[PDB]
Amino acid sequence: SEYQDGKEFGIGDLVWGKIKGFSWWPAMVVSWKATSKRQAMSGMRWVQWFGDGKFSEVSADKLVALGLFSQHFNLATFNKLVSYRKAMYHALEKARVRAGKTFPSSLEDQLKPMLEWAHGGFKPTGIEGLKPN
Ligand SMILES: C[C@H](O)CN(C[C@H](C)O)C[C@H](C)O
Repeated sequence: SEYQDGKEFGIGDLVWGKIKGFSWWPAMVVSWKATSKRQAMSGMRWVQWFGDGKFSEVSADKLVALGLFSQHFNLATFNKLVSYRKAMYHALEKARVRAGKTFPSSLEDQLKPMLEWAHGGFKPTGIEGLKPN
């Protein structure tokens, strides 16, 4: 059906997506029917960006699994842009729920254990616990 071109990533997958002149940003792969636009060209994936809920058509080669977290987390962007910090909250919150993970109980101070768990490699489940369903 949709996204049957050999290439990686399917609907529901949490991803890092790279847009021109922007840091890697966290996203979720969605089906084209959620975007009110059009089917993705073969080799592309529709994604919805965490933090602003906007849709983009991105090459499957400009996406990586959000579980590869420390490799694409941009510490400088996290320090400069409040939107990037917001996007990290919603993205990692979704990772938490899927993982079966919970954290003891502000924004910075809520991010802290989420960031550490993500940077540390999503323990104990590892990246397998970020899958959809
Ligand atoms: C979170 C905000 O949408 C930031 N990016 C800039 C965009 C051009 O508005 C987009 C994408 C998430 O990389």
